[PDB]
Amino acid sequence: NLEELMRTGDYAQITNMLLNNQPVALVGALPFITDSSVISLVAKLDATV
Amino acid sequence: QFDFRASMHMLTSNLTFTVYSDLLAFVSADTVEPINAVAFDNMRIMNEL
Amino acid sequence: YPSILHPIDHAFNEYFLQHQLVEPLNNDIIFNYIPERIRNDVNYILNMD
Repeated sequence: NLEELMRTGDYAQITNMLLNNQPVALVGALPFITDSSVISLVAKLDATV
Repeated sequence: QFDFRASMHMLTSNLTFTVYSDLLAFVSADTVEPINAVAFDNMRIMNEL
Repeated sequence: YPSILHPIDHAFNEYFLQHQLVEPLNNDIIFNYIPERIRNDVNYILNMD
């Protein structure tokens, strides 16, 4: 829960999951970048954010 | 009398190190928003809001 | 290193060498240096960056 994460400010769990490549779902109203480039998808840019 | 055998010693130490005084300077400390601060009972310190 | 020293001078210098006040410093030591009740307080986010 991104709201709980922002409220508490403790990033231990999220850091551990991101560093260990553990599948997760960050839930919360988020803005997103719409990308139509196939080359960007091949480059796997979405995983670098 | 000066005796070379009795005066020749081998002094042993470390090659190098760095001594630090302010340990707490190594800690990045942040605090939650004051609105969200909780007391020992996990409830907010001021609940009248 | 070799050294030429009087036995008294050697005694003093060897005591200084053998009984240095410096201890190894690591992030665990600094973390334990923080008061144990502030490390357990959720209102404070402590990190070792």
